[PDB]
Amino acid sequence: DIQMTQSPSAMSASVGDRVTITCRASQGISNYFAWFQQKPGKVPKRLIYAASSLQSGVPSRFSGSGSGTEFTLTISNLQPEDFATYYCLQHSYYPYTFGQGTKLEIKRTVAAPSVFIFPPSDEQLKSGTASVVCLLNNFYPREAKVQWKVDNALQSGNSQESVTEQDSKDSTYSLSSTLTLSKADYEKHKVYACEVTHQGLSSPVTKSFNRGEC
Amino acid sequence: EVQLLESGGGLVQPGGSLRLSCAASGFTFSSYAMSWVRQAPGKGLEWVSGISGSGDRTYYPDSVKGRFTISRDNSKNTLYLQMNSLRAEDTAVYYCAKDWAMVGADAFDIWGQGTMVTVSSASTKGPSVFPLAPSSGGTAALGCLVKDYFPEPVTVSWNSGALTSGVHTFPAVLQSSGLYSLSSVVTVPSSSLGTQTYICNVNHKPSNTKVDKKVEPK
Amino acid sequence: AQSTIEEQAKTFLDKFNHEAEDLFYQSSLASWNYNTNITEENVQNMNNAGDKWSAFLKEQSTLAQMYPLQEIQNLTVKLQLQALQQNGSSVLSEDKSKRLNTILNTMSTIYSTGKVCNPDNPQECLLLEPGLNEIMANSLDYNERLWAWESWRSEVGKQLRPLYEEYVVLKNEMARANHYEDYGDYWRGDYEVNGVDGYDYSRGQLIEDVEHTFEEIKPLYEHLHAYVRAKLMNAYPSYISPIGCLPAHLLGDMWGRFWTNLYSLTVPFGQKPNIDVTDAMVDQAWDAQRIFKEAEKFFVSVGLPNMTQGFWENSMLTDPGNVQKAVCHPTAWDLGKGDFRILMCTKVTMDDFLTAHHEMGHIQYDMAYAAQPFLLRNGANEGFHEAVGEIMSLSAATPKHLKSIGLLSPDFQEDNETEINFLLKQALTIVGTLPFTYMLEKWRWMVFKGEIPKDQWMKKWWEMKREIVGVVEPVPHDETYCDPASLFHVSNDYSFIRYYTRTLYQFQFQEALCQAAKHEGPLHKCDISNSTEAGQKLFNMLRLGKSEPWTLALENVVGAKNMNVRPLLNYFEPLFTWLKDQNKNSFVGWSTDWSPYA
Ligand SMILES: *[C@@H]1O[C@H](CO[C@@H]2O[C@@H](C)[C@@H](O)[C@@H](O)[C@@H]2O)[C@@H](O[C@@H]2O[C@H](CO)[C@@H](O)[C@H](O)[C@H]2NC(C)=O)[C@H](O)[C@H]1NC(C)=O
Ligand SMILES: *[C@@H]1O[C@H](CO[C@@H]2O[C@@H](C)[C@@H](O)[C@@H](O)[C@@H]2O)[C@@H](O[C@@H]2O[C@H](CO)[C@@H](O)[C@H](O)[C@H]2NC(C)=O)[C@H](O)[C@H]1NC(C)=O
Ligand SMILES: *[C@@H]1O[C@H](CO)[C@@H](O[C@@H]2O[C@H](CO)[C@@H](O)[C@H](O)[C@H]2NC(C)=O)[C@H](O)[C@H]1NC(C)=O
Ligand SMILES: *[C@@H]1O[C@H](CO)[C@@H](O)[C@H](O)[C@H]1NC(C)=O
Ligand SMILES: *[C@@H]1O[C@H](CO)[C@@H](O)[C@H](O)[C@H]1NC(C)=O
Ligand SMILES: *[C@@H]1O[C@H](CO)[C@@H](O)[C@H](O)[C@H]1NC(C)=O
Repeated sequence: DIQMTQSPSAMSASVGDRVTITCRASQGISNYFAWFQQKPGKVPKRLIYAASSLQSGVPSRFSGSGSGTEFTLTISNLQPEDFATYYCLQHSYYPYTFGQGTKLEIKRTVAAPSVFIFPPSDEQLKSGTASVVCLLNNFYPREAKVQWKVDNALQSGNSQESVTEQDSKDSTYSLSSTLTLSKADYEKHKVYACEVTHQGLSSPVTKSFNRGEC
Repeated sequence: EVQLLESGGGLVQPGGSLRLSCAASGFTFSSYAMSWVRQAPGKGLEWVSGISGSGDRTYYPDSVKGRFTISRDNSKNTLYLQMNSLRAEDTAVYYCAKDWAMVGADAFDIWGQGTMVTVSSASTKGPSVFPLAPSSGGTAALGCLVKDYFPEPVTVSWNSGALTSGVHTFPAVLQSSGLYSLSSVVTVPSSSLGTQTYICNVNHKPSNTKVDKKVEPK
Repeated sequence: AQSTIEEQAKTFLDKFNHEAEDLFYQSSLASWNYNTNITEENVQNMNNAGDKWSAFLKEQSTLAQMYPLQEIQNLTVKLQLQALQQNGSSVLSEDKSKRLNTILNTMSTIYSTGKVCNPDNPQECLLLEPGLNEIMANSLDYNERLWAWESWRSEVGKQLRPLYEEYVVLKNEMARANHYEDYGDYWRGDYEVNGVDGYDYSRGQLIEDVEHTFEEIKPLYEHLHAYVRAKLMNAYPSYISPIGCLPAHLLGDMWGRFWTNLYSLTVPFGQKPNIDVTDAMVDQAWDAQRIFKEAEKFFVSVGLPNMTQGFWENSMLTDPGNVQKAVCHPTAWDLGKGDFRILMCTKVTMDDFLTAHHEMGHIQYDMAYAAQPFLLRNGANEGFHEAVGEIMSLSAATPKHLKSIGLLSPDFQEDNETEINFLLKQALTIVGTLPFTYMLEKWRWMVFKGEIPKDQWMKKWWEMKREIVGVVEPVPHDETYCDPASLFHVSNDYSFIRYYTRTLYQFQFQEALCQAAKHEGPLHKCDISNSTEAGQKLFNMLRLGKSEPWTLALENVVGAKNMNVRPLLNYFEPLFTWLKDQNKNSFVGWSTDWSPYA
């Protein structure tokens, strides 16, 4: 079984930069290699098919090189429509294996998140569940750490987060963390707090409230 | 022109069975090896199975060996994939791709659109719409929570689509209970609260659920 | 699993086999319709089909050359790919290739058309066949035989010399261009095995083995040579020295390839009646039908299958008469698609009985590997087919079989003298040819290797004649002559060592099958009839074709990875002891310096 280790996993670059993605095979795989591009929600489209042969209808800025055990994909000058995920695939020996993929992101200036808090609706409480949401709006870079603190007790395993795709206008991220509890556990506690730490912040920002007070 | 097409995607119980079909047209089907390629949701791709030209030698990978069976009828120009003993890990979109011929080193180049194969014990469940009320710095945020629904998809709009600035519809997450939970928020100037009308429109085609929830200032 | 190159080669080989079966069947059918009914329409159809087949083969070769051999891990596909990838002549430029074909056709034509005229009667002119062969076979006149020999040689070889010089130079250019050392290395490549651990075999190992085995054969040949020399001294008094080599033109044929025609002059005990069962066959009103029915019964008695109804329906087993002229050379036809026939103009003679057994052995060989893929339908190497036919004919010739079949009287007494007669007649043919074959191929190898300069070709030829074969030219020959090229196989580009290898193989097989048949007496009296064990043991090898290496196939039957001489010596042991006793007061050996001229 040929095992493909792709490097790097992620990568951010500006328009015009020279970007180089590597795909390494543990053994020799001859000239049976191929690089595929995938935009979100679309089908992979082939760019190069014999480790170095360009596909018809693909701009000449894309180029492929290497052979034997080491291979390199290179984009001469980046373009707006070049922001996507790239996969390498070997089809020499059975079975076939893809790479882990490389996501090419936009590089922008650091931006700190706007934090908001929304308590559970009373109607939802009648329904039997409670969800407190803490939102991180329009930040960059993606590295951020969110901690939930209930009555100064650190909470773990009762929250889920999801992050958006690179924004089309400002290339900023948005995160939402929703914690779900029963009415019993909701009424057992007073202070619900979401503490966000991010590169764009000099000191952690804590926003909190006390159960059933104004 | 070559226009590979696929069909056979649906909902099945764990341990159930399903037979995928891929109809090929525009080329001499009988002289090309065909392959199946899947994509788990938010993960990479894998080579599910592969067949030879004269529908003889069939290869498989260690993951799905002995469970799946590829086959073809060169008469009807149709490729099949028979999958039995499905498990929760098989949830993926499946493509059928053309492969090598007989002499060149050409490979995957024409793929279909895919079909979605979800394996879950849940049946169908309509969602619930919980309001997120505002109590924050020139602009204010508000949203609506679509909870406890299955399957995909749900389309969320704001004010019939007339409000698009500051909208952020988050990808759905699959909670423990085997149901999906999605959130949608929008940011608005704090001078519009009691003035403007904010409508959460939720449409869930698989469960035929249309809900218009009014969000108001408190 | 496997690579993506393999699977592509597999699909290509399937397509190639399925396309080529029909074309080969059409070409073979056309050549059959020609060879049994010589008309112009048939020859034109034959040449059309042959050109079509050759064009298809060259197209498929040039296509198949694009699959890189090194990445194939399946031995059968590797063998088929190697067979298809052979460039052959194509690596030559166009003009020299045309010249090479021209010189080949010129040599073949000049050989097949040369006539020598009698100076005493310049209106009488004879070609080699049948005139020169009849004279060299039946004449007892020393001067007439010498005249025939020298006229044939000094006529045809003088013309053949330069054509052969250019043939050598062009063939060496071609062989070197196709990544070989020389054309002799190309020829020895037929025996190469490369890839199976423990069964490999290089091209020089063949030379080593051939020399090692001729060393062991030498003494029996020396004693036979001494005996024949004495008998010829008795036949041509005052012309032969008791210590010298035999004059080359007194050996029984045009070249000495077989000493068969000396039996009438060398028979040990002419008082005993000869076992010629022709009259018994003739008096029982046998026909070709009965002969072939008996051969079929023999082959079925050992566990092999019947012949197909198509064989009995489509074969031509008798002369069609005067209205329809045909080629009467006995041939075994593998037409493909399971169609098998035999073309032979059989007479009611014991020799034709034996040759019917031989040809039916060939046909059984062909039938046994029919299920193999196309390019693997062939003998393990070039010697196996003839070895199988010859062991069939040996088994059929034993007196026990002739008695059991009812053509020989049950009260025929087998003395110890009829056995010595039979063994001497066998030896004149079988062992007499081995030094000739070995020396001819040694000379060819040395010439191709560039070890014998052109200005001493005949010098080294006759030196080797003297030293190895014990034969001396009756008149001196300078470098103008080209006596080796006066033989058919030399002037027609055919390898020759196959006969040596087949001579050893046939006695290996006979030993194996008689040991399997629980035979107890002397080996030459062994008849493997009614031994299903021997039949199965032989079929296990027959079925392989060229799929497995020849070393493994030979081991499957005899248990040895290499050629062996002890079977032959065990076959001839009684005759060996009889000669050793008979030569007690005779000189054994020969001086290389005496010549019939001074
Ligand atoms: C080598 O491969 C053959 C299959 O290839 C077939 O024969 C080749 C020589 C060539 O003609 C190809 O195009 C053919 O398709 C293997 O034989 C097969 O073995 C499997 C497993 O037993 C069996 O199902 C098939 O019947 C076989 N094929 C045929 C035509 O009968 C063979 O096993 C391979 N060699 C080794 C050592 O495994
Ligand atoms: C056998 O021949 C091939 C190709 O020979 C060429 O094509 C023939 C039809 C004829 O026109 C020849 O005179 C030509 O030279 C050889 O393949 C070549 O190998 C070399 C080195 O391995 C490589 O550089 C060339 O590109 C190859 N040519 C092609 C067309 O692929 C092959 O080496 C010869 N010998 C064998 C197979 O043993
Ligand atoms: C093989 O065995 C068979 C036994 O049936 C032999 O056939 C007999 O041969 C004797 C010999 O004279 C005849 O008298 C019998 O009439 C034959 N019987 C039959 C049924 O044909 C056969 O001859 C043996 N093979 C050889 C080569 O002798
Ligand atoms: C031989 O060919 C001739 C000429 O075509 C034909 O008349 C004759 O019938 C043929 N004979 C046989 C036996 O086919
Ligand atoms: C073989 O031919 C003989 C000849 O008569 C016949 O008796 C026998 O049945 C045949 N056997 C087979 C298997 O065809
Ligand atoms: C045959 O036997 C006789 C008498 O037993 C004997 O004199 C003779 O030498 C023998 N022949 C041979 C060739 O051994």
